[PDB]
Amino acid sequence: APVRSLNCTLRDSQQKSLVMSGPYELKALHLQGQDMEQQVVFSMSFVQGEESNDKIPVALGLKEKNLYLSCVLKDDKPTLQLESVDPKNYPKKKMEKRFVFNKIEINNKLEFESAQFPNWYISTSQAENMPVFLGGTKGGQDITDFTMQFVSS
Repeated sequence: APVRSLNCTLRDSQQKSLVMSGPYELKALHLQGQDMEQQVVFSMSFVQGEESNDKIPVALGLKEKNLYLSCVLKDDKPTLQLESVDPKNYPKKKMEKRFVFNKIEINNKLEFESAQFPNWYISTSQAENMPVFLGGTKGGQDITDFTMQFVSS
């Protein structure tokens, strides 16, 4: 593993956290109180790719399980979904676009663009209790920005 993983949680610009409501499904909602234990933890991994000044290609893989987020088409329409990869070959310094997310920085906020489908980032619904998905709507009404936070052990 000539790479470097990084434990970290993800919160939207509204302060809501992401929770694994199902096996291959995540939900963004107001999490607080002891129910806080329902917070997920992704392990980012700085991989190789088009390195720029703000674009930092990485890979989000659940720390607990080997499920890596991936952007796949669902009827000619891009979408976000979890896919179990190889616990032996991953994490690796090289990753397919599906698992590569260009972490961009804009106004102290983060933006993950699907290395596979540019212009499509990870967005959430301001609505309460709503599955996370891939959307092609910069700002506007959908929340595409995010906020990562390093965690310790």
